[PDB]
Amino acid sequence: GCPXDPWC
Repeated sequence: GCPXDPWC
C-alpha cells in the first residue's frame, strides 16, 4: 500500500 495509508 502507501506510507501512512495502507488502505490507499
